[PDB]
Amino acid sequence: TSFDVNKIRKDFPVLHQKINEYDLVYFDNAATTQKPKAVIDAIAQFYEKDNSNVHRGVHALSVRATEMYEAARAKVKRFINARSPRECIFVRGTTEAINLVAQSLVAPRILPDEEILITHMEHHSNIVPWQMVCKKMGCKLQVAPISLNGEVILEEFERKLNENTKMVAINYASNSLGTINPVKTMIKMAHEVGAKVLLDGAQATAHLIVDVQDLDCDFYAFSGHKMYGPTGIGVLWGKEELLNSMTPYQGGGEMINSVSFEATEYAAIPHKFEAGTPNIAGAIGLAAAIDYIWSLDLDAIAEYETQLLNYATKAIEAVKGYNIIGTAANKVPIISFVHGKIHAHDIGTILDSEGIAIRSGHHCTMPLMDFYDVAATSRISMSFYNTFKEIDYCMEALQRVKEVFA
Amino acid sequence: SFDVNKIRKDFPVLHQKINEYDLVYFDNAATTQKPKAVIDAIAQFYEKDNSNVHRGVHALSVRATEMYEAARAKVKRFINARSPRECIFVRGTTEAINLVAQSLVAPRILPDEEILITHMEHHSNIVPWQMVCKKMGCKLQVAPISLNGEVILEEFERKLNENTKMVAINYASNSLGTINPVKTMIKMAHEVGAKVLLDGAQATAHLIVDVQDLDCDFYAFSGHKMYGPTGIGVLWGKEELLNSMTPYQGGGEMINSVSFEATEYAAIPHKFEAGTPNIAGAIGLAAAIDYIWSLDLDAIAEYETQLLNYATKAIEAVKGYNIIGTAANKVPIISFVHGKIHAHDIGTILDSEGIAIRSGHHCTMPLMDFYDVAATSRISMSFYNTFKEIDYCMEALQRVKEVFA
Ligand SMILES: [Zn+2]
Ligand SMILES: [Zn+2]
Repeated sequence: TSFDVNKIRKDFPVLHQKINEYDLVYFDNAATTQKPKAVIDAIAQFYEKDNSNVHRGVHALSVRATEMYEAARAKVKRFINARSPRECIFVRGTTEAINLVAQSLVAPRILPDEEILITHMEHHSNIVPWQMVCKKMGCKLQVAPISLNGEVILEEFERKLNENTKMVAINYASNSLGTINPVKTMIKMAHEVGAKVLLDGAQATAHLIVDVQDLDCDFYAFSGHKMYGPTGIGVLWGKEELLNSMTPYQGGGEMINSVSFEATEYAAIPHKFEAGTPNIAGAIGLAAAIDYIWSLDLDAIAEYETQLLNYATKAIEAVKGYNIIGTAANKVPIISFVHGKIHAHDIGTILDSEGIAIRSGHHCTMPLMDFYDVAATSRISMSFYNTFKEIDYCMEALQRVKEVFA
Repeated sequence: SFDVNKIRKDFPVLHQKINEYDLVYFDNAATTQKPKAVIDAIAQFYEKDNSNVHRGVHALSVRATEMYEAARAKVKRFINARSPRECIFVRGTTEAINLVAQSLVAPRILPDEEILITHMEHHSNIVPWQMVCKKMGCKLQVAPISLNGEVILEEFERKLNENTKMVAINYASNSLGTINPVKTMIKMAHEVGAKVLLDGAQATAHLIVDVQDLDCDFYAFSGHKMYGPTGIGVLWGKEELLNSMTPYQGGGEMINSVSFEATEYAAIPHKFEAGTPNIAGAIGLAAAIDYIWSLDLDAIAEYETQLLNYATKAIEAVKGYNIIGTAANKVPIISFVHGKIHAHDIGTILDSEGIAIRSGHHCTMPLMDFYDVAATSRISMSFYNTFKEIDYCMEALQRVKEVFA
């Protein structure tokens, strides 16, 4: 490979520690990612130099901080190829973004004879908000099936679309399976029946170039902490005409133009959807994460992460006894797997005893676990700072897990 | 006896110039500055411990989860909650109030039933209730204030009736500085069966919070207004009430089980924390609580009262400026007006001399209407401000008078 992972790993202080006698091997990136020094420093510098509240200020630090905050929004626009920064809303995370759409677009409009369509592989954060709407409003949640290899069955997705489908909310890349779904095609199908389409981009945004104009999604949601940025910050993007037509979500300061006891007038987007003091430092840290990603080049990241995924896929199958769940043709670098006798929890615990961090559980996809007739899977989820040597060590530890239960 | 010179060394942002002038940061009611201990706690988390929390098997996840739940426990101690389970992490006071409006009040309140607030509420303790009134048909009632900036208690009591289901009241005012007699008001509200939320966004930086003694049913505050990071705040509520409320946001982490046939929700507090929480913000907030405790809130209050008294006398001695909000009990905030000079010009010219204040409506437009002004200028102080800073501010305010002589 041409990707200088040894140099890149120097940017991530957390990677250089031991877990008892063992080097940390951080293979839990789908749960959250580690941060480069550039992101940590951007947050610290904000508090050390520029901190003040944003908008409607007169003084120098407030003026500086406000332009830094709106500059972060503009960088988000460039990062996802939005038409305008006013379409880019700062939230806590993907979960809040989806709840905002569910309550501000769908709940005030959907009728009892209408439908919301999702896929079987959704994360709970792209299931529960829609279940809440259906319970209150009487509409039906429909679920498009997947095949055993972890791919959406496109013919059945199309069959579940109809003139009553008003909202389609679909996973871009799966945190459990790794599958990258053909979302541009799925969006085109959904638009043919008149539905609006939200993409859950929590995993995809760390690994692929996001272009919301090319995809033609109506909404796009992602989380900063899953893409090398701080916790507590995420983005809801939506088409301007839709966001304008939606009701506000949370109410209070900053999202109004005027408040009286006789009338309240709301602000224009994006501020319409940012109630109260925003997570100013989180937005600035997210902008630093985007700059960091761009400095590595997303094409270079994707080439290397493909090499990691291919190498680990071949290596875990060569260990013998472990079966991969999720073998789609297009994947982000995630491998879920099971053993026919050894419980997922024991795999994860024993791997951690050798410094290796994975996730063993349902990965917030309990309906997927049900589909695969398993209680849990174990999940290796990699990033561009992981290495072939780490993969080798992980496979040696998985062989020792077999030997514990020989 | 308060060693402000030593404390100021903890706040790196204070040590800079705005053009040729030392920064004088008098905008603490908008947001506060952070001590190195808080900045370092956030950086150290990302440098050493970062991982997602709960349901993890590996060392960093276990460490991060213990740190996150320990932060919740520190919040409990900080406000004297009965249990950490009652303490919910949100983005800020605004989100906390929306959560209660949507999860307690909207699913229960009937048309013509009433929500009672005071005239001095911040917009974040007005708009959520207006949203519920518009959708559910209930009625928003407003308890009046007197010209000195105090709640008129007799009229607050008069506005309470058998149909008052929710009372949401300011603890300390970001615009006036007033500290309201919330323990008495809560007793009055409970006599008619109402639940009471306290907006503690300003009070929590300046007073010892004891939710058990106040007997409020909910308490909301923001980390960034009490020396902590942005993006983190707290909703506290009585356990029995939180258990009876519907969830607010839905998704990962706040469930026990999800299927397409049935979804079972987690117990409090996790019931109300959907998706990955702001883990680093909670840890930074715990560092802010530790820092406040290291100074002692009794000592902070004594010194901040000295600052307020000194600045109140000094600005009245300048002549030409009138204080808005002269309550008997105040946090260290002075809003003021001039009869001819616009607030925007006061704030702009003060900033030209390095002095950071706020000139505007302070998210209390109905208060501005009550006082028949469009805006006020606001000095809002913290324990790292000094008498010399106050002197310089007043000299700058005299120069403003001379600009428009
Ligand atoms: Zn406002
Ligand atoms: Zn979950």
